[PDB]
Amino acid sequence: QRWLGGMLTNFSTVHKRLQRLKELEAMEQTGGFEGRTKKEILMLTREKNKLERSLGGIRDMQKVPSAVWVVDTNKEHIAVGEARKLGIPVIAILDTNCDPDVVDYPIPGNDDAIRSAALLTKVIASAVAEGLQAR
Amino acid sequence: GQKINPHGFRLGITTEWKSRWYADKQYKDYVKEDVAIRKLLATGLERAGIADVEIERTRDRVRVDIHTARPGIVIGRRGTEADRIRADLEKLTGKQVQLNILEVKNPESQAQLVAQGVAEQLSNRVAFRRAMRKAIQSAMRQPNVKGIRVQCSGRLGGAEMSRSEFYREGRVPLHTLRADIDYGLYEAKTTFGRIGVKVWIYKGDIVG
RNA sequence: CGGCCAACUACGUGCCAGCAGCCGCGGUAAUACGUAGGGUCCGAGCGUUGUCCGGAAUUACUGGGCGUAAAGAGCUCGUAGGUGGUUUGUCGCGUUGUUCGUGAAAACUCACAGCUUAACUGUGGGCGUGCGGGCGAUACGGGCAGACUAGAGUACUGCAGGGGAGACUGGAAUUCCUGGUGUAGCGGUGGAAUGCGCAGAUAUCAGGAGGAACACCGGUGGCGAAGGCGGGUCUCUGGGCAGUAACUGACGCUGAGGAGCGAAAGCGUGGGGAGCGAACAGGAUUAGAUACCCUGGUAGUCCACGCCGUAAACGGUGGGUACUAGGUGUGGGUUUCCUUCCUUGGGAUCCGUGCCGUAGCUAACGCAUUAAGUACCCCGCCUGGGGAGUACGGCCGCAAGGCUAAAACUCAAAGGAAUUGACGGGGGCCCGCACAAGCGGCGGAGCAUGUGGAUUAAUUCGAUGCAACGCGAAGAACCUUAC
RNA sequence: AGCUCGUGUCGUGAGAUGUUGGGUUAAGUCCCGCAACGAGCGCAACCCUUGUCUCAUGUUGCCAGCACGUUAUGGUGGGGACUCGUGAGAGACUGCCGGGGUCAACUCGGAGGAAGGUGGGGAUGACGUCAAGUCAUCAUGCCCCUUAUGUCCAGGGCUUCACACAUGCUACAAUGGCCGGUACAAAGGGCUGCGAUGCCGUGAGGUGGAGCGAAUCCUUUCAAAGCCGGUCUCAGUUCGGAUCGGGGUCUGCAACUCGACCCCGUGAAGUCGGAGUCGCUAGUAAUCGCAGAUCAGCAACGCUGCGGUGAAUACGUUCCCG
Ligand SMILES: [Mg+2]
Ligand SMILES: [Mg+2]
Ligand SMILES: [Mg+2]
Ligand SMILES: [Mg+2]
Ligand SMILES: [Mg+2]
Ligand SMILES: [Mg+2]
Ligand SMILES: [Mg+2]
Ligand SMILES: [Mg+2]
Ligand SMILES: [Mg+2]
Ligand SMILES: [Mg+2]
Ligand SMILES: [Mg+2]
Ligand SMILES: [Mg+2]
Ligand SMILES: [Mg+2]
Ligand SMILES: [Mg+2]
Ligand SMILES: [Mg+2]
Ligand SMILES: [Mg+2]
Ligand SMILES: [Mg+2]
Ligand SMILES: [Mg+2]
Ligand SMILES: [Mg+2]
Ligand SMILES: [Mg+2]
Ligand SMILES: [Mg+2]
Ligand SMILES: [Mg+2]
Ligand SMILES: [Mg+2]
Ligand SMILES: [Mg+2]
Ligand SMILES: [Mg+2]
Ligand SMILES: [Mg+2]
Ligand SMILES: [Mg+2]
Ligand SMILES: [Mg+2]
Ligand SMILES: [Mg+2]
Ligand SMILES: [Mg+2]
Ligand SMILES: [Mg+2]
Ligand SMILES: [Mg+2]
Ligand SMILES: [Mg+2]
Ligand SMILES: [Mg+2]
Ligand SMILES: [Mg+2]
Ligand SMILES: [Mg+2]
Ligand SMILES: [Mg+2]
Ligand SMILES: [Mg+2]
Ligand SMILES: [Mg+2]
Ligand SMILES: [Mg+2]
Ligand SMILES: [Mg+2]
Ligand SMILES: [Mg+2]
Ligand SMILES: [Mg+2]
Ligand SMILES: [Mg+2]
Ligand SMILES: [Mg+2]
Ligand SMILES: [Mg+2]
Ligand SMILES: [Mg+2]
Ligand SMILES: [Mg+2]
Ligand SMILES: [Mg+2]
Ligand SMILES: [Mg+2]
Ligand SMILES: [Mg+2]
Ligand SMILES: [Mg+2]
Ligand SMILES: [Mg+2]
Ligand SMILES: [Mg+2]
Ligand SMILES: [Mg+2]
Ligand SMILES: [Mg+2]
Ligand SMILES: [Mg+2]
Ligand SMILES: [Mg+2]
Ligand SMILES: [Mg+2]
Ligand SMILES: [Mg+2]
Ligand SMILES: [Mg+2]
Ligand SMILES: [Mg+2]
Ligand SMILES: [Mg+2]
Ligand SMILES: [Mg+2]
Ligand SMILES: [Mg+2]
Ligand SMILES: [Mg+2]
Ligand SMILES: [Mg+2]
Ligand SMILES: [Mg+2]
Ligand SMILES: [Mg+2]
Ligand SMILES: [Mg+2]
Ligand SMILES: [Mg+2]
Ligand SMILES: [Mg+2]
Ligand SMILES: [Mg+2]
Ligand SMILES: [Mg+2]
Ligand SMILES: [Mg+2]
Ligand SMILES: [Mg+2]
Ligand SMILES: [Mg+2]
Ligand SMILES: [Mg+2]
Ligand SMILES: [Mg+2]
Ligand SMILES: [Mg+2]
Ligand SMILES: [Mg+2]
Ligand SMILES: [Mg+2]
Ligand SMILES: [Mg+2]
Ligand SMILES: [Mg+2]
Ligand SMILES: [Mg+2]
Ligand SMILES: [Mg+2]
Ligand SMILES: [Mg+2]
Ligand SMILES: [Mg+2]
Ligand SMILES: [Mg+2]
Ligand SMILES: [Mg+2]
Ligand SMILES: [Mg+2]
Ligand SMILES: [Mg+2]
Ligand SMILES: [Mg+2]
Ligand SMILES: [Mg+2]
Ligand SMILES: [Mg+2]
Ligand SMILES: [Mg+2]
Ligand SMILES: [Mg+2]
Ligand SMILES: [Mg+2]
Repeated sequence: QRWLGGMLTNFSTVHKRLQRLKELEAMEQTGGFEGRTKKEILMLTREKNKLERSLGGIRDMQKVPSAVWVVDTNKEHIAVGEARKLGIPVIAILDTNCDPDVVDYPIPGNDDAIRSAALLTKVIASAVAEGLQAR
Repeated sequence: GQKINPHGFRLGITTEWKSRWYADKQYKDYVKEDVAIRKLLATGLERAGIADVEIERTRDRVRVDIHTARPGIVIGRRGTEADRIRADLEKLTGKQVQLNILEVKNPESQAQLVAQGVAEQLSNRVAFRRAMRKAIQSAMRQPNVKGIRVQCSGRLGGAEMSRSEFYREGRVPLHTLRADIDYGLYEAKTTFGRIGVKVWIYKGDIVG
């Protein structure tokens, strides 16, 4: 949904907010809501919504990636730029309007057609599942 | 002027009085004796920084409380300094007085003690840079305290001009009356003149 | 012994006395002045001064640029010179192909050796980077001795165009004149008055006269080498583009000096002269206007013949050639195919002209096949800012003037792009008794205190717009009280 | 209401981003997309007072309901049923609805409610600027006097005055001055101080002195404007009070410069005001009183706060200042 600028490059900053989000989950699961004023209760619920909506993957990655896979690089230039800046290998779908040197292992296809996008994502997910069984 | 004393500002809610008694008849003499004894304590005792001075008085009895980082030199193992202080008190005729000595739990978390330490370092040879680096790091070593600022004004290094420089680290809500602000200041001595040191200490907040 | 630049403190005078190679150092508390110590460098020498090279790639052949900092001449034609599109043939004059043959001595560089080692010199080499003739080579780099054509030109058919010159001609508008009608104003600016009217203005109708220029089409469009070029019509003519490729078969390019064209203004002669409009009069504003504003209007603006030859003459970029990703419009011409064969239909091709963008270049803005990209050929221009595009001299011009183009002295900077504030009589969106609608006030007079200014032996001192002034003074016969 | 920082990215470098643009808010308040992610000083909130209700709760304070007063009134025996005062708690959070809104912030209208969209006012001054003010609050480096520029009183002047500016008071007169009658406040001070009742003074005040370290006693039962009655018929005036002289009180050793207050005569000046200029958008403006305070008197119309009577308008940013 949302790509935070340099979250992979600037990981020491977002590690603190992963700590904060885990702490907030732990405190919320306890059940303490009436101990705070309703104004800050509403504020914390809103920030739960915001951060949960904008942050999905760093909850589960923690230990930083080894490869980065991107769709529609001309709009997603930020991710691939950070990937080359950090030296992480890049695998992405290049359309007719994309720079070929940006992706280390290009995969020709369409980012604009849901059929092709879903099929390519399913193929790569099947490859990942096969590797996961193969460990 | 820029800012009023935070202690005076939040004196009504979060902080408490150091001197507590009631007088209508001779209150001028009560306060003049108080200020006289506090001046003599400040003049005589400089080796040991007196963090706080507190007195409570009923009728004739008066009980003075002295807070210091360490009591070893404030009160001797035999009591020479205590005897000298009692002698000064009876010379000003403070009638029957009982003294209490309390040592602080964290010397680096109190405004007056760190201010006196920085003042001594600046006075002898220590440069303001390294002095404030050491003070700030010793401050943030303690977990309880969160936000720190220290400021100095005057002639720094003997130059013929006035430098006003400060360092900030953490959260110090001056405007928030709930904030627990510990204020301290001292006037350091130097060959070229005098320099003032100003410090604010934030330590949590209170609800209720 | 401030930073450049290995070496700091105290004492003495403070915009004085003084230092200094660049920045630059003293306006009572100087590591920069003078003296002390202390340390640094060097040493029988130590510094100052002057000349020469280096850094200075700061005269750039190796090894610089010309968009804005210094520079593309205004642009063409073109002489002398410099440089050439393929392959078909000798001599070897640009040239390397090896050898013998000179390179005086001395010096430099290598090794040896002697003065005890030192300068000094003792011996033998080696070095002695250029030039002479005899013998042996032919790939490039030239003339010479023969053929073809990928540059160029011509030839056949079409093409669009404000390309240029002369002549003829059209309408609208302004002004003026003549004649009606028609009444007291018309013109003017932020406001008014000089201006024309009551002798008949303005307005309006009819007619005529004369001069300039062509509104729409008309555009970031066409042409020209560049200045520039547009009412039609005729007359003559240049340049450019596409296809067939018939023919010429090294004719190509740029071009120092030289010569021709050239915006506006200016000059001579002789005509023209409606509108516009330097100069000059008045009226207006301002303390002041010899300007901005208003009313008038003489050169000029028009024509013919000559002249001067300068513009921010800009794409601030010379021309020519070959190569290097695209997208979106316009103009001109050839073709082919959905094919109605109507259609900016679709495709191919060449030329011209706008916009945005890669890689790349650039200090940046930015350029980006119509390069500032990567190169080749030639030509002009620049070496810190003033002086100065000026004096003298030379050339042209009848003159105004134009071209060629210095030196002394002075400054230690002047300049190009870009970042951020501040300001704005630059703009948009917002705030407040800021205005608007308001009551009550002060500024006219008594009061009772405070402040400047003048007297006295003192009239203590401090605060002088916002943010001082019934302020410290929220209490003067002694005190306060400092004179 | 803006001011910054850590990581990252672009350029090479000053730097830039974050802090931009759209919507919204009193505000860097919030939301949308973006080489930004976040954090700090800010801003709002937390504090005091003020607006309501409930509980707790009756004396020196009030009196619903009972008795004694008999001219002096809760004055007296009695009581929390209310204010009175001070504790705890509750109550404004777009709480709910309709419409616009990117279905998001937010806005207008509507019901409840005391308040509606920070209810009102305060304390609360981010980085910095003016080398801003203060060596006469205090403390201090340097220089200067040390037999003086030190100390003490041989008294005086800080207040002198041909004139200007600055901020106030009282007015310029009838919405008034004066005279008589007459009802409502808050808060606060008092030990070498507040000072009752009483007597004498026009009145400053004098004798005398109860009650108080203080909801009690004194600051009068805290009043003034406010209401009724009478005069003035618009005059330099019954407005207006200075100036000067004549007589006393008060603090004090001693009132000439150089005090204040009380009494008399004193009768000048001035009729809403020149350009320009100030403050005020709800208890506000405007007007009338009281009190903290320094003090022994006093230049006390001042500063500060406590009160009383109490308006008008906002069509909107084109112009002036920030
Ligand atoms: Mg040195
Ligand atoms: Mg050195
Ligand atoms: Mg000195
Ligand atoms: Mg030495
Ligand atoms: Mg040299
Ligand atoms: Mg070369
Ligand atoms: Mg060069
Ligand atoms: Mg230039
Ligand atoms: Mg040029
Ligand atoms: Mg020229
Ligand atoms: Mg020739
Ligand atoms: Mg030969
Ligand atoms: Mg030979
Ligand atoms: Mg030879
Ligand atoms: Mg020889
Ligand atoms: Mg040599
Ligand atoms: Mg030998
Ligand atoms: Mg030799
Ligand atoms: Mg040589
Ligand atoms: Mg040749
Ligand atoms: Mg042939
Ligand atoms: Mg040909
Ligand atoms: Mg044509
Ligand atoms: Mg002609
Ligand atoms: Mg006529
Ligand atoms: Mg006419
Ligand atoms: Mg004419
Ligand atoms: Mg042929
Ligand atoms: Mg040619
Ligand atoms: Mg040529
Ligand atoms: Mg030529
Ligand atoms: Mg030439
Ligand atoms: Mg030439
Ligand atoms: Mg000619
Ligand atoms: Mg000619
Ligand atoms: Mg002309
Ligand atoms: Mg001309
Ligand atoms: Mg002339
Ligand atoms: Mg002529
Ligand atoms: Mg003529
Ligand atoms: Mg004219
Ligand atoms: Mg004119
Ligand atoms: Mg005339
Ligand atoms: Mg004139
Ligand atoms: Mg020129
Ligand atoms: Mg031109
Ligand atoms: Mg040219
Ligand atoms: Mg070329
Ligand atoms: Mg083309
Ligand atoms: Mg590139
Ligand atoms: Mg570059
Ligand atoms: Mg481009
Ligand atoms: Mg080109
Ligand atoms: Mg170039
Ligand atoms: Mg000059
Ligand atoms: Mg010149
Ligand atoms: Mg000459
Ligand atoms: Mg010339
Ligand atoms: Mg520039
Ligand atoms: Mg700029
Ligand atoms: Mg307002
Ligand atoms: Mg107004
Ligand atoms: Mg006034
Ligand atoms: Mg006045
Ligand atoms: Mg003074
Ligand atoms: Mg002033
Ligand atoms: Mg003021
Ligand atoms: Mg006053
Ligand atoms: Mg005075
Ligand atoms: Mg005295
Ligand atoms: Mg600001
Ligand atoms: Mg980088
Ligand atoms: Mg953002
Ligand atoms: Mg910002
Ligand atoms: Mg920014
Ligand atoms: Mg930006
Ligand atoms: Mg904002
Ligand atoms: Mg914030
Ligand atoms: Mg706040
Ligand atoms: Mg009752
Ligand atoms: Mg600030
Ligand atoms: Mg200052
Ligand atoms: Mg002084
Ligand atoms: Mg001091
Ligand atoms: Mg002193
Ligand atoms: Mg005096
Ligand atoms: Mg005095
Ligand atoms: Mg003033
Ligand atoms: Mg009166
Ligand atoms: Mg009365
Ligand atoms: Mg009454
Ligand atoms: Mg009496
Ligand atoms: Mg009177
Ligand atoms: Mg008058
Ligand atoms: Mg009158
Ligand atoms: Mg007026
Ligand atoms: Mg009044
Ligand atoms: Mg007093």
